[PDB]
Formats: sequence, structure tokens, C-alpha cells
Amino acid sequence: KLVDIPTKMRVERWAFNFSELIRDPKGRQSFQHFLRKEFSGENLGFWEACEDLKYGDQSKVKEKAEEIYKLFLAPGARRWINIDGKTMDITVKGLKHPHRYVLDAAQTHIYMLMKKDSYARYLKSPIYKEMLAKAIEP
Repeated sequence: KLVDIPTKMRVERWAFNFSELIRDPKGRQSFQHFLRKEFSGENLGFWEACEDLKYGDQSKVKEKAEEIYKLFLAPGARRWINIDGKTMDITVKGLKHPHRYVLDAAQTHIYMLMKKDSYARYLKSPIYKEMLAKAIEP
């Protein structure tokens, strides 16, 4: 139960491409601090909830999909995040008959938004640069 301390190589790998950063627990954790600094923190919370919906306990899928919608996407939602019209339409139409992939269109849209609007800036930020400088080569 040791604290996960990323090696230099691992942290450098987060700069290889967006999927390496987001698919790494410590990478997401670091990216999350930066997203909150840039006021778009809920984007990653939503992405993770959708990942769980997809590959998680499948007996509560129908229930979880609606919960996620009400928590992140509905008007006035507590953890509201914006998605475009075409995406919302597909999501709402899909929710009339919930299934494992009902939120995939929304999750992908948010994924591409983070990749397009935040990934590069993150790598150029003090948070990443500090993470890299502090990580050491064993």
C-alpha cells in the first residue's frame, strides 16, 4: 500500500500522447489539478463516471446512466458541464432506452475537448514541468 511515485520515464511518457496521460492514474490526478486551475475540473469527473458506466457493474447500468446525466448534464446539474447540441441530442435520445454505451457520444466529445483545449497547455504548465523535474530516474 505504498504511495505511487512515478519515475521520470513514466512522467515523460505522459507527454507522448494524451491517452498515456489519461490512462495513467497519477497522470489523471495531475491533469485534474491543472483542469481545476483552468476552471474545467468537472470534465474529468464526467469522463471517469462514463468510463465506469461502460466497463463496470452491468446490473446497474440503466440506473447509473440516468444518475450521471442528472449529475453532470441536466439543466442546473450540480456538476454541470456543457456539451454541444448534436451530442446532447444523441444523449437524450439514447436515455429513453439506457444501455452500456448510451453516454459514449458525450464521453468522446468531452475527451476530444480536453485533448484539444487542455492537453498541450497542461504539458507547457508549471504543474507538469514540476512533476517531471521532481520525478527521478531510479
